[PDB]
Amino acid sequence: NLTEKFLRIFARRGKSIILAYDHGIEHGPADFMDNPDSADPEYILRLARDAGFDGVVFQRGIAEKYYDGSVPLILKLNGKTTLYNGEPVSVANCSVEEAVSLGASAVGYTIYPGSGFEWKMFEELARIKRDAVKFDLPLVVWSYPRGGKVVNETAPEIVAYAARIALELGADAMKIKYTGDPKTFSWAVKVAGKVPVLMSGGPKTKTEEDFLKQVEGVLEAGALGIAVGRNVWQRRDALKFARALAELVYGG
Amino acid sequence: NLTEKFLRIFARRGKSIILAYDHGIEHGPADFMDNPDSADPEYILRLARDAGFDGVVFQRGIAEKYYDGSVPLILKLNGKTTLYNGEPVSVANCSVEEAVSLGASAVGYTIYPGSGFEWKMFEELARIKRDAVKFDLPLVVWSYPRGGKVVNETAPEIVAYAARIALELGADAMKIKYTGDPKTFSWAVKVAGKVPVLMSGGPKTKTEEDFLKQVEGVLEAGALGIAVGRNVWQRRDALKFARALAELVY
Amino acid sequence: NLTEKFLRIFARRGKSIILAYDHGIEHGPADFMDNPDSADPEYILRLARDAGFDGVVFQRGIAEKYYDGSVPLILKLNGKTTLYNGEPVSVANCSVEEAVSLGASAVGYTIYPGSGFEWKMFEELARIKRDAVKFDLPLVVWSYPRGGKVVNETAPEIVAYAARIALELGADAMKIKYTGDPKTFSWAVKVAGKVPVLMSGGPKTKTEEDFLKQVEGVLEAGALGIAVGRNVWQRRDALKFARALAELVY
Amino acid sequence: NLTEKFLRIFARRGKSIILAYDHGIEHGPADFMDNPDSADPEYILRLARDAGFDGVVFQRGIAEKYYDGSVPLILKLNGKTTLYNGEPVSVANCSVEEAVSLGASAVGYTIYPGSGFEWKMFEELARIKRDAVKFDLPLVVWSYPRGGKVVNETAPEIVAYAARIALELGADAMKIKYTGDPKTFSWAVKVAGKVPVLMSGGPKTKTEEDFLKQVEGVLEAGALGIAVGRNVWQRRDALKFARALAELVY
Amino acid sequence: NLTEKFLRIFARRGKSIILAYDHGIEHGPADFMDNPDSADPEYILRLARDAGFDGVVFQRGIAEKYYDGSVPLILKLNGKTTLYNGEPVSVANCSVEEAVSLGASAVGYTIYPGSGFEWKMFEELARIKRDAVKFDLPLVVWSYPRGGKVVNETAPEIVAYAARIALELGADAMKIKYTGDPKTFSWAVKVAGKVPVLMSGGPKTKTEEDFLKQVEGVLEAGALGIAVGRNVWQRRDALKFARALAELVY
Repeated sequence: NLTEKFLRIFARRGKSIILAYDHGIEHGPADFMDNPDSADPEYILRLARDAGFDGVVFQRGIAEKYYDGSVPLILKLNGKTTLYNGEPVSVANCSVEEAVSLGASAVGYTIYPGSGFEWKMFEELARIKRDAVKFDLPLVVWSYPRGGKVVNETAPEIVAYAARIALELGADAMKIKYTGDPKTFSWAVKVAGKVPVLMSGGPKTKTEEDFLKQVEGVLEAGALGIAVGRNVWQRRDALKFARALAELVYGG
Repeated sequence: NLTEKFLRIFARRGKSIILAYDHGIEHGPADFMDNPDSADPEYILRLARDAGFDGVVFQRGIAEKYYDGSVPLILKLNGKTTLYNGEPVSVANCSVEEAVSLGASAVGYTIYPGSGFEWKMFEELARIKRDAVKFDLPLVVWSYPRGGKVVNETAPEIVAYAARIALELGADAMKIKYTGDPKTFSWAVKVAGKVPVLMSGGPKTKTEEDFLKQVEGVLEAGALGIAVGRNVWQRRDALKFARALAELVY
Repeated sequence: NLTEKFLRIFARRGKSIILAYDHGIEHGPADFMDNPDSADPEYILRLARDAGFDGVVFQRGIAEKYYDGSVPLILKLNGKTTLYNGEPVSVANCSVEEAVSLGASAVGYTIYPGSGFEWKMFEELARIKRDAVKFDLPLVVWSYPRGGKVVNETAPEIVAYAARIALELGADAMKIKYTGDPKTFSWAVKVAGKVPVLMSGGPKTKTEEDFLKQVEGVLEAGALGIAVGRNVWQRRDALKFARALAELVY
Repeated sequence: NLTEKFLRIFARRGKSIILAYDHGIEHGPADFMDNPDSADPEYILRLARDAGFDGVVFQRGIAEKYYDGSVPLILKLNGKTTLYNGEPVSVANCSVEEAVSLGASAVGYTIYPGSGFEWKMFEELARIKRDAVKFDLPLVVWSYPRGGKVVNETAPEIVAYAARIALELGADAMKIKYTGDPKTFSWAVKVAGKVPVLMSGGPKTKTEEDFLKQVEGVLEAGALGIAVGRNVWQRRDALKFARALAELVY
Repeated sequence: NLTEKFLRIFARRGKSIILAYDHGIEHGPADFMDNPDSADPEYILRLARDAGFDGVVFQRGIAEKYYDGSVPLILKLNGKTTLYNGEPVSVANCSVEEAVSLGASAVGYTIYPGSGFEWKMFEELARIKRDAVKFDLPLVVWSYPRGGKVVNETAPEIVAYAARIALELGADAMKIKYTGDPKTFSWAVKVAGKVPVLMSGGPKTKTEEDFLKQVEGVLEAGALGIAVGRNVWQRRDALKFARALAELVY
């Protein structure tokens, strides 16, 4: 049972905080400027360890050059850029077998339900899923409806659709966007059934209290925890705020 | 003879009812709200068992997390969403070999004849058919003409085309849309020849009686039975209505 | 020499009549209504045997469910529908190895020279040809220029091009459309060289004598014979007319 | 060194004349009418033999049915038609391994640099080149920039780009269009380096003297020789003229 | 550690100069006219060794026909032409296994982040990276954002994105465009982390001092060095200027 394996490694305290760090390919380095140490993967590993978080998310190149075994790794297999203008598509740049060789405890893959290329990602995810089972690595699916008929990615019905597709296609855990309130988010959590749900972090909020309030709602809705990037490492008080998130999530 | 195998497993009584549950990927969970337990695959397996139905249809993810061997399983290999806007296409997210491993007694695959991508699904179906034969699992084809010159999906000439194509491509059983009357639907059943036909369920009808009359016509036309989803599990009286169907079909 | 094998099996008397029955996927069942028994493949095999024809053409599904070894079989590997609107393309839904398993004495494949997808069909034919040689099954190519710059499919120069392409790509026998006169059709036959040419039957003619006169012209032009579908099985005097064709051709 | 092998087989006298005969697929049979024997591949082999030429170029189908080992063979692996209207593309209809079995001493492949599909042919050529090395058969590249920014294909800078691309991708010999003058053609020859260059024949010229003048310029420019089709076999005095070309070139 | 192997072979003195020579396919031979010996790969090898440079970059054809082991070789696996008008895409014409056979010490591959085909190059780069690791050959990525939202290829934010992408995808070393000042270029170097950066050379500058000042900025920003093509071999004083570059960099 790969969901059970995921919970043992990444949620030993009953809830989970993952520090996401695929931003270098997805958005590029501009956002690293507010807190420049954030461009150094070594800083990121130290932050996760010092805040007592459960894991980090790296692309293959960062894992090969920097990963040191100090915190559990989710190897994010696909990536795309914001420079791209076509229908949303993100293809694998790494195999599951290679992810095992790089020290990963799980693999990650993004889908964009609704995209004109939704079929390309479903076809490839099928091969990745089959390999994840073969190598006994849990599959974490980032489910982000985008393209086609999608006009509001945080609409209650779109987030609940995101959650259900990830379950149907074989995710062992998933990452989805927050709706902005615990009632509607609790429906997304419910339709995901046995597969745990992590809140996607998002752009840096206006105040720390805005983000902590969103986290409180996610937990109230029955989610497993958060996968946070910018709202930790883009802050100059990254470590102090990370430790406040830990107390909210693990203590609450 | 995989048609004979299909009939032994899914139609021991001479007719068949399958509980379809691929909705979560195909349409998303919005329809689960009317009867909120319908979002729970465990609740769906109990309903099939308790109503005395022949089978359930799950995608790979639901089968892996929830299937427990209690009712025969058709593993639906491909899936698409209603968020998608392009030419109709649905690709396999699971192999026949993996279906066998998940406890399947048959495999399912949707084609959309007429689509700009009709070739992509015929190409994949060729591989799935070869594997279904190799692993001795019957192939059930959902045949839904869509795109291209198709305007009315329930027109008699379109449903008959859907049925003939499924036979020509190697289906051991098929699922097609009802025409709305037994005479035209009997032509589709005829052109399917030795391959049995199941009626696709469709959106929840205005009354329970509206659906019962549809099923009556389907049986009069010589079809094997029904593959029903929403017209059972979207109802708050799901089990009661499911037992009325069983009495009708069997 | 796979042409020699083809002639031994399908042209023992020196000329050939093949009964074509891929119409269920290519056009759908609409035309079967004229002579309803034509929707039953069992009836098709009976017609072929009782007229003394040389072979039949089936898709994999039909061959799997109905072929009984009583008349030599050409297994048609690709198929498309008329519901499709894109640039013309037809992909294989069956392999040569599977055709051998179903009892085929030859395999068939359609190309559409000029299509925006002409590359896709040439790439797949290459794989099929290689397999046909490996399994020692003659390859019969239906050569139907369509799409791109093709405006009149029965123009003398288009039919000659169709014939030559089939030869160049490795056809062991071919099937092309009639130009409507023996002089221009004799040029298509000449440019096909050592590869024998079968006339494509086409839509049902206004009278039986119109079709017989086409056949007379085809034989005058030096063609091996005819692959006929509708002009036999769409008629209620199917057997009687089939015997008249056998009289003329043999 | 596959260039040295190519020269030993196809240029024993120091220069080369290759009789090209892929016209049947590339342009169709219309041009065979002037000298009707040109439609017959046997006549082509006799002509190359009687004239003392170095080789012939056949597609796989012609080689399989007609090639008799009497003159060295280049097997042209890819082919497209003039009926096709999309971005220029020509895919392989035969493998290198199959070419070896059919008696080829070399393989041929066309690229269209600048095409929207240039990537598709470069991707396939990589596979063909790897196999050419594996089977020890020289690779002859027909380099014909077409599509994209290309307008006039005989412009000096386009023909030089054509020659350089063929060298860079791994050609052991190449075939390119003439610029119409020896000075610009010699720059194409220079940037091709160690890889020898054959002039592409082109449409039949107004007079025999026009063609002979072109050949004189190609030789002055330092090319290896010519790959001639129409300008030999489209003539009623084909053998007489072919013998005059032999006297000039050798 | 393949970065360490790259540094040992191509940067033994602590900084690196590579002589790039994929121009023949990427741009064509027009530029070779200014200094005509530049069309001859033997001249390019002699130039790199006489100037004391660390390496040369060749496509497969040039390496097969001309490489002699005299200077370390980076085999550039993909290539496209300027004749092409679509969304930027460049596909492999050679495998890592073949590059090993041709004497390569590293392999090169270009990506165009932002292109409508960015996925096609990421998917291929995945297989190349896997093979680079298997055969123990460093992977050098040319990262040139182009297409999509990219409108200024030398903007600070774009060159930093180029560098970061190459790190994320598995490059052991990278080549990117200069921003025009050392402060913004040092941010690109920083975000590349442990992966060394080479400056892409570009079109011939108006003066030698314009290029020398760029190279001075590059070194000030902390880059490993330069991969120069035109700004050396397009000059009539190629060797003199190459020796001045070496004095500055080493």
